[PDB]
Amino acid sequence: NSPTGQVFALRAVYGKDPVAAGAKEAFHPMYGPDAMFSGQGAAKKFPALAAS
Amino acid sequence: QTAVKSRKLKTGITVELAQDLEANGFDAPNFLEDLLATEMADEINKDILQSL
Repeated sequence: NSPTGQVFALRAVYGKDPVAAGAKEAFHPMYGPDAMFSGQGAAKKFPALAAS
Repeated sequence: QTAVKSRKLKTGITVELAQDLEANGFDAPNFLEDLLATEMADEINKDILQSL
């Protein structure tokens, strides 16, 4: 009903800051849920895999 | 004895400007006729207050 309309988005992300770079979306249809964040993953810290 | 004189004004718009004015909040046809009325009414003052 007016030129130049808009549309919003509702990305849901974990992490302390929901705007910091590298944040992973929670309910991503492709990406799986990080099924340790709510549990054991919160207590300890699993090292990240890389090469070598 | 005096002979009457003429005062003329003309602004015009474009349909695109008129279309958004209703969307933007105003009432385009009524507003424009009020634009001419105010200036012409004001333009009379400059012909009277500057004639005295």
